[PDB]
Amino acid sequence: GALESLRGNADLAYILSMEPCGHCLIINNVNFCRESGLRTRTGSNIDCEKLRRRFSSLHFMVEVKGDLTAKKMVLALLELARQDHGALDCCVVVILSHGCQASHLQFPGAVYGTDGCPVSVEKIVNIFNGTSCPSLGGKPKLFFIQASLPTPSDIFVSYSTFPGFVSWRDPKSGSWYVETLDDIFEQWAHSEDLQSLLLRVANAVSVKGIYKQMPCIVSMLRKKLFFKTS
Amino acid sequence: GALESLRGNADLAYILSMEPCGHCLIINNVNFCRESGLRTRTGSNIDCEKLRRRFSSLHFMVEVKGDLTAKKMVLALLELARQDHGALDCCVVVILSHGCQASHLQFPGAVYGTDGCPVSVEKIVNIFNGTSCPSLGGKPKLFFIQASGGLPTPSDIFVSYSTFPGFVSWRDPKSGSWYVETLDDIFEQWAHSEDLQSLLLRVANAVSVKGIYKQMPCIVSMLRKKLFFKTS
Repeated sequence: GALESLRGNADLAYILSMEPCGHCLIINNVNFCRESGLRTRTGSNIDCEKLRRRFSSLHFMVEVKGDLTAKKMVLALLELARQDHGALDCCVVVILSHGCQASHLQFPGAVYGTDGCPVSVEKIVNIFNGTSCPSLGGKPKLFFIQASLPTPSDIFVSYSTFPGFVSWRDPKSGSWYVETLDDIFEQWAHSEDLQSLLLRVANAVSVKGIYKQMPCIVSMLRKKLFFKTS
Repeated sequence: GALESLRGNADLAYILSMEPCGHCLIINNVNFCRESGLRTRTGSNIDCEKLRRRFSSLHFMVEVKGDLTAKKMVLALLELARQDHGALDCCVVVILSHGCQASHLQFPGAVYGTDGCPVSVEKIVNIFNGTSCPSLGGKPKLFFIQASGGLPTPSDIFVSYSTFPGFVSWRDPKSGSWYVETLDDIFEQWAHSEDLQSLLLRVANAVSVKGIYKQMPCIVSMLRKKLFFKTS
């Protein structure tokens, strides 16, 4: 009875009642220009599709964008924020690309464009601020990253691993993070909230191989997020 | 019981068997040099006292060090990391003082020393890394910062950076921090049955509802499990 009385408590949980839930934008970068020096990302496509599928399961509108340049990425993001989220309860943004640690004020890390030009996670998040995007005002804004005064609110960012470090793959079973995220979400998204799920993910992904991969979270959420399912 | 299971699941929750739970250092900068320009964080003595009884009640060997310089803070910290938390289950660091925002590579944030010189959160978190302190390896390492004004793989680190101005009594800048007061109350009511992350969400919501043209505590986590504090 408690679980149903919490999930329904609007002061402790973000009520995800609309159908569909919101937009989910997956940006998939695999092929990098020669000058950058970034190795082709084998398997990123199997990951992409797992996620596309998963968030669809979770009732989102998923659009994928493959191989985009720094300038095109920021253009998709501005486009997304430019939308009318009025009738939506949430918004998701996934970025499957190469990355690194970047100097920041609020949100760490940067992600590479197919052109090798970086984009700060921080710049990505803010594109979704209340001024530029009042439709998502007050609503949870999630950010999933598989890499290497408009006060920011309800911003959630998960990192395949603390920026600067290594994310371990396996072109066939998929990268640990995306695979584990898909699995755990499959298992529990119906009875468990976003932060609990990411705990299982982090813990799970933490027991593989020599080098330990360590999924991150940088949150400014006010309530627990329970994904809609079926 | 669902919660009962949750609490006792070693895979889903950092089990706290020992007693005490660990060390807790609260640095409390109240009086800053005049050149700093930074005002006297009065009322902070009330905040600090509330927090030391809170973490005390949470089973920690709390130690309070007030008015430290950027260097003495780094020293006070360096010390805590030289200890052998080996038999302990978790470590806590609370920092009350003025803070300044600055671009950084690893972690965001910085707190002001009594001298007026900044100490980046990056450096604070790093001081407790696996190497410099294996004693706390794999164990939960908590950092609560309340600062108005704003290959050692990182693991089991948790940083709560609040910058919520606002007193317990708005008419009196010396009544204490509304954030602290609010967090403390939240702990008094749910610690006995809600994990760290859940407690702080309650707090986050209370803050957002309290003020609007104000930010909200930013959390950064590398925890692998839930943390149910010891409460007797």
